[PDB]
Amino acid sequence: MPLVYMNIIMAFAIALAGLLMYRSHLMSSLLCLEGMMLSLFIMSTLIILNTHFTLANMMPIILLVFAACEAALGLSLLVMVSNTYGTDYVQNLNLLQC
Amino acid sequence: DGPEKNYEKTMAILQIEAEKAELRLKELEVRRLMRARGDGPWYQYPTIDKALIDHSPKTTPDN
Amino acid sequence: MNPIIYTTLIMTVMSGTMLVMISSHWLLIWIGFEMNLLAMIPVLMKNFNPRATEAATKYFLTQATASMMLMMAIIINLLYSGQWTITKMFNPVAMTMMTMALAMKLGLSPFHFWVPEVTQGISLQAGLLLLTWQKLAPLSVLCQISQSINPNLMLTMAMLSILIGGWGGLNQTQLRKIMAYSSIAHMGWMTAVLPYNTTMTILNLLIYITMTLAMFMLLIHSSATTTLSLSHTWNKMPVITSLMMVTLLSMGGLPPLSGFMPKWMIIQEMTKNESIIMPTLMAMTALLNLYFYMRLAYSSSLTMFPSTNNMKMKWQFEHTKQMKLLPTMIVLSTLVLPMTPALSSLN
Amino acid sequence: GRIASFLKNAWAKEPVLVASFAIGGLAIILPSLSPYTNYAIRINRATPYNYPVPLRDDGNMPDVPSHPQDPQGPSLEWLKNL
Amino acid sequence: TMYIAFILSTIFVIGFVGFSSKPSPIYGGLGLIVSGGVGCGIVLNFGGSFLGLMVFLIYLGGMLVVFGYTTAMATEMYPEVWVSNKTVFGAFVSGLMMEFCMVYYALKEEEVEIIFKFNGLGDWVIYDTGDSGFFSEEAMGIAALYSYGTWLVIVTGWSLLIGVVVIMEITRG
Amino acid sequence: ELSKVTKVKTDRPLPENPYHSRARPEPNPEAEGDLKPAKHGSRLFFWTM
Repeated sequence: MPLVYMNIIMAFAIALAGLLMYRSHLMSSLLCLEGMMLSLFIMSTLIILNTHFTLANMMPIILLVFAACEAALGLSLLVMVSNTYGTDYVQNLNLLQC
Repeated sequence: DGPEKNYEKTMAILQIEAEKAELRLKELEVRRLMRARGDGPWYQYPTIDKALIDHSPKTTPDN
Repeated sequence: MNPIIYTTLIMTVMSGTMLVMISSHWLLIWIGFEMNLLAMIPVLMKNFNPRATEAATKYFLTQATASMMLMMAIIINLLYSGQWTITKMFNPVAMTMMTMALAMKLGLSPFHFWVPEVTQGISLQAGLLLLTWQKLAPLSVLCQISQSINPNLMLTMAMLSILIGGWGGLNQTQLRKIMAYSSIAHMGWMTAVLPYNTTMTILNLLIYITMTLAMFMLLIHSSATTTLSLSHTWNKMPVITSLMMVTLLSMGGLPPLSGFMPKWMIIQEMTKNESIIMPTLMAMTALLNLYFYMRLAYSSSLTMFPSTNNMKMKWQFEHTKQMKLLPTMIVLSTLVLPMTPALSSLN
Repeated sequence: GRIASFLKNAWAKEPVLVASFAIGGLAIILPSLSPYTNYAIRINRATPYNYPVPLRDDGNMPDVPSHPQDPQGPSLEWLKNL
Repeated sequence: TMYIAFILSTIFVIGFVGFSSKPSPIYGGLGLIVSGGVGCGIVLNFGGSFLGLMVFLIYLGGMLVVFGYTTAMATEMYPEVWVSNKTVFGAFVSGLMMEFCMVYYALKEEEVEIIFKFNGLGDWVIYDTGDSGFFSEEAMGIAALYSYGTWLVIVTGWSLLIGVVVIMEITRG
Repeated sequence: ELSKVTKVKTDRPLPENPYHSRARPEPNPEAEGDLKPAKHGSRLFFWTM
């Protein structure tokens, strides 16, 4: 595979690792989610353009649409946590155990 | 009843059960062979339908 | 929440699952998963509580990670095959990533951690949907790609799921957490036979769905979320706790109850493929699930606990809400063992 | 009666929405009730984006135009007069 | 200039490391901005003008609403940068080192197999020699969404409407 | 008029295998005659029917 594919896959891996490794804020986790979505968009777009899969050129746009839908979901959950706790700190999500 | 009634019933039951056992072994072997080869009506995992291919003049001559 | 809006959200969850179970394109399967998550989050948060918000956030995070991994696997499979159809995946790395994503969606251990928390956070009405309907789409996807599934990874996940579900269920006094761990164990049981025979997975899924529907509807009919609160139900309504004991015995996998059907058929299919250690270990580990079910049966019906004085007023009133499917779900989950040869209809 | 009161009240309090629904409503109904939508379709088909690949002549194609500009074949004379 | 795409992809990875180390979300915002712009550049270089401009435009608008929230929810009295916490700086340095190591291994060693098999030649090689004619093939394929992809349009529209409904239901208390 | 599809009268033979395709694999055997009931019903353990 070309090195650009390697770089994009590595970017997706880094974003996934970042999302899996929270520090304090829930906003940064949503940032890592959006980064993974962007990396997947770039990967799919390069694949479709390279193979001239004309009818599949609409796939990245749909991916982007559902990506920002998930982003809006995350933002709404973020505001509710902040309203219920004052901060978006991931440590406040502690009532539910095990 | 007579002692022969149970005798004949036992013979019929033994015949049926032996046929069942032989059929079960046969079914196991048949299923194993069909899964290993995929040349029978079972384990026919689907493939791409060739009716989707567009056999029409494209843009580039080399298709 | 407006009832019209709630019905639209429920229909959107169902339409997402039907899109996953109906499409032939990977992009549409991922779209159905996304719609399921989008319409499931507010359904999780129908009753606004901080615990409900926490459950919704955790579920959203887990399902988002799983969907990202699934889409990455789809993209890699397209890259190495140029195919979008749901078929024999042509890349081992993509297959592994997709398996991890689908296990995370199902809650198979070690991706089990969110299930006890999200189940406890949400109400019984939402918990029933989460533990029954939300298992259809990933299981269907796994059944469609069972040929390409690496048997070792799936079997390890199934065995770990059973072990962890049993162990987690023993230390739980909250009914919802017990149900979540039992669900984890049963999901492990279902996914054990995926590489061998998917019709047994479908049978186990149907039996588990019936049993969990019966249990959750009985809990709703008793309005009980803890062992102590459920214990009082013997005084007001002994029929409910007796049926709950019967359903718990069925969930334990004790013959002649219906819960013996899936384990029996799974052991049969796994022994047909010369696997004798794994089904034996699974059967032995089911005893932990049977243990906590029996403990609940003691606290609920087999033994009577102290009630409170105020139950005298509750004795006079009769339940208004009527779940029409509860008797059928109880019967199908307890007395269907004489009907196993009906397995062929699932083929 | 009630419709006239509603429309007069609508255009007196929120005239912006009245225009938008009227304009939006026309954009859905008018295209169906038009004789030029078919012409719009024909124009798009008429435009030769890709090469018109010829077909082998077997001798039994009466209407297929084996020619530079002889009469057989489709004609764009309708578009010229449009 | 024969490796423009590779340079842009390296900057993509750099930005991903930048917002993956989790600085203040404000700084993660510009990290994602840089990553999106460079990805748009890559897609433009591969012929995806509309697609690259589309990711650029959408993420540019999306990160703005994130910035609005960073100042409303994730606002720390002392917002942290990549050189403010040893954890954040460690993550940033580790990501940069990983990227540099993999780039060096891929370049100096032509054939590299970390998980997949990557070839060290330039990305220009894989390009096709065909002629699209009077077409923007990406644009035509994308515009086929309204003619071929009616089902996709229906499902996406329904999902967006249900998304609006879900947002309103979630943010109501 | 320059965009119309025309007939070309050539003499070169029409290619028999333009794709240079291999021999298509033999299809699986296709079904059989009428159905009859299972020998002894469902042969599942102790079930006689």
